[PDB]
Amino acid sequence: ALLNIFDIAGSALAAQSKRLNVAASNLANADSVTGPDGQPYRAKQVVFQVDAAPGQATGGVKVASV
Amino acid sequence: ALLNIFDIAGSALAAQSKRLNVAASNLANADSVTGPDGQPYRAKQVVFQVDAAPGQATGGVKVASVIESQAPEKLVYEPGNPLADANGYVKMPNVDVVGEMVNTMSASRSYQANIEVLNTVKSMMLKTLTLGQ
Amino acid sequence: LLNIFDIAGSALAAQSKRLNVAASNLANADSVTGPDGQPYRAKQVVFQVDAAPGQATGGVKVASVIESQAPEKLVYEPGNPLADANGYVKMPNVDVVGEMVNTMSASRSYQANIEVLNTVKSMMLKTLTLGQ
Amino acid sequence: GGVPGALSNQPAP
Amino acid sequence: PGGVPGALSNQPAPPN
Amino acid sequence: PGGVPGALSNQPAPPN
Amino acid sequence: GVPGALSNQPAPPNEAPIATP
Amino acid sequence: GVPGALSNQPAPPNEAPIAT
Amino acid sequence: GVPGALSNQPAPPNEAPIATP
Amino acid sequence: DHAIYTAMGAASQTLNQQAVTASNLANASTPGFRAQLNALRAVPVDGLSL
Amino acid sequence: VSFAGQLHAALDRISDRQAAARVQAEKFTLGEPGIALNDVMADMQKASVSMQMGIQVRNKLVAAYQEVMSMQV
Amino acid sequence: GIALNDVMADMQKASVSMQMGIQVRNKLVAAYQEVMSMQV
Amino acid sequence: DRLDAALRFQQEALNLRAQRQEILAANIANADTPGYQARDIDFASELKKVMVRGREETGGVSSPAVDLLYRVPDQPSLDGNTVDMDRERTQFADNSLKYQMGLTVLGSQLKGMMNVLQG
Amino acid sequence: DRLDAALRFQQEALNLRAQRQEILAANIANADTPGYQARDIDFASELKKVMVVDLLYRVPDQPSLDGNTVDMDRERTQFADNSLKYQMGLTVLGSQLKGMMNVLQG
Repeated sequence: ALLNIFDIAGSALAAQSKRLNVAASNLANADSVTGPDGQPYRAKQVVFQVDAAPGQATGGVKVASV
Repeated sequence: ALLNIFDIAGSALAAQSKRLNVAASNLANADSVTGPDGQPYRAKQVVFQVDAAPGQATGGVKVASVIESQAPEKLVYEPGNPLADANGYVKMPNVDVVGEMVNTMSASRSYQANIEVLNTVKSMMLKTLTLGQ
Repeated sequence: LLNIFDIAGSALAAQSKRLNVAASNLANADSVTGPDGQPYRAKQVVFQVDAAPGQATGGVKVASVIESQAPEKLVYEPGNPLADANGYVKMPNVDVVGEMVNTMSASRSYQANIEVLNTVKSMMLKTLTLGQ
Repeated sequence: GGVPGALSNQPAP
Repeated sequence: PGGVPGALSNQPAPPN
Repeated sequence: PGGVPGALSNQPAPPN
Repeated sequence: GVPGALSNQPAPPNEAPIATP
Repeated sequence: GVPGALSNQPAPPNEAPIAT
Repeated sequence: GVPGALSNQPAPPNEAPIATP
Repeated sequence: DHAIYTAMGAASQTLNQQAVTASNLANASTPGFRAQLNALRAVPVDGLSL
Repeated sequence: VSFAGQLHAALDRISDRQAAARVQAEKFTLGEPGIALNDVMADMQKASVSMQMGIQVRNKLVAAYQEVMSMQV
Repeated sequence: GIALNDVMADMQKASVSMQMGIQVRNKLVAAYQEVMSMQV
Repeated sequence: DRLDAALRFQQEALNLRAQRQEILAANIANADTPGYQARDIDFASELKKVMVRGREETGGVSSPAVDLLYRVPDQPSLDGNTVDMDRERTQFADNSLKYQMGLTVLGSQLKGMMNVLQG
Repeated sequence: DRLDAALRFQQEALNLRAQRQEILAANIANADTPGYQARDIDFASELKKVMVVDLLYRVPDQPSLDGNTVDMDRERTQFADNSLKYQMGLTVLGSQLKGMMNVLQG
């Protein structure tokens, strides 16, 4: 589908957007006492992995889970 | 022998595209912490060689192999992250952002120069085909 | 090879050399030592007319690269190994504003020469179709 | 070969 | 003998 | 002939 | 599966309740 | 040699050491 | 000597002395 | 075309110097600490012509 | 083996080159991995040059045939 | 292999030589027919 | 023989122009390769050499029998290549125009001959 | 006609690129509509189908509160890529037509 450079850079943009979203959600919930139910909010982290890819030498960034 | 310019400039274009791709891959993973195998991402770089078989005077350029960049891995003190060291030294890639941006710009400029070479060569081939007519 | 082409190429080379000298000077505004331990003395190119067989008009050639003779700046750091008996370390005499302006003017001259060369090449291309 | 070009289609499809 | 193009071969290398 | 181009020449200097 | 893929099914509605139902 | 001229002998490998 | 014209004689060398003499 | 690499080297080494300075400042409360000095050395490239 | 055979061989070679370039272009447009835009564009360039060469050869050959058929007998 | 520079140059020569042969033969044939169209 | 000899100078000059442009394109392609000395040929001397003695090849991997000389570098570089881009692009444009000039001269001569063989 | 068979593939690719471009721009325009699903087409499968359209929902990346699944970065990259591929298809089709023309000119 995408050209290789397009895919790599777009994946980078999406990963940075996810990291920024996690940071913003953490900064919003800095003073929260209870969450949806009654359990405290836990700070979220985003883990960057390199898309293995067939090439391996060239690959973008994916986010496995928060 | 203007046809060999096609091969020379095409090889140069492919090599510069590969170099730009490798530089962009390094740049996009500057903040990565983990690989598919759990190893930290190692900054990679292409190797340029003269695409000349034994006995060939001058050729284009070819990518011999992709090699891990020689630089100390960036140590970060975060002994709370699930990935860590014995002393909590998270290893992050050794990507030098300024170097990668300059590499991307240089690859783009060399690519465009090779495109100009190809364009003017094709124009000359058409002329030549209009030699006597 | 072709005269105007020779002129424009020589001038492009000269302006590129001046730009490189200015960039190297700007990089070394704060440098304190070199490999031998001597201070970095700012470089400046010398332009000379390349009209050896072309009477008084021709291209421009860079005769030499010379260390500027402006006095070296002195900083009082008596603990520095490079400090002399008086405790003064010599720092380069690079003028930042001058180097920035040199870079800008060299860039403009480079672009002007490129435009000149393009116009001349187009004129010969049209000359190649004389009488037809 | 081992490295796909920047202007190639997603090696990862 | 070629080598690594760009940043690595244009930064001042270690002596040995 | 010619001298240093740019900053050094287009700056006032002591007479000599 | 991967974020940004193509599927033949619309995503479920994005509800965020304030209290547990 | 004049820069831009042609010579039959190659230029020597150049190096930029940090410490003499 | 109209500016922008052509004259047989070369232009005199300009000088910028910082003090008076 | 190669002045870009000179400027890039200058910018990268400025980043390195800033990293050294930030590491020094982070240890303003470290007991018995010795600050790391920083200096930009100039390396002249030795080719044949200029 | 013969002149007609050589001309047929040249036409087949030119058509095969053009078809190869077209097939690679369609494969790239398809989204299949491994096909680079650089190679597609260069191969299209080469195919265009080969087509122009064939056109020039045909033009001359026709001109020479017309010249011969004008010969007085 | 052989480049367009050589291919085109030899192609043009051959065309030139063939045209020269055609013209010379036409002159010879015209002279012969003028001689034979005589009246004795 | 006569026609071959009359058109031989410009044809050989045009072939040498093609080979020189191949060399210049190789220099432009290797402009970012570390440790590549720029190569170029002396057009006039090699042209006279090819006229007195016919064209020859090293093998036939094949290459011409031209002398690949080294260009004098302008300013030093840490990677170790002497490909200065201004020089490369000026020589490329000059060689381009001179090749077009050779094409024009050869085409004019060939028409100047078809005009005669035209009755 | 044989002329159609030669130019069928590039014409269909160009039309499919234009349709997908319209779909992506519709996704961009309706970014702020709450409850709008980002739709797209699988270019290769539809190109097979036309040579021998159905809209597929985009997999959401981040959960918004208003139900909008349109992501700016992903569709901006896809939009730029589709523009580039449309230009490439125009170039290829024009080259084929120009070759067919210079074959005839004389």
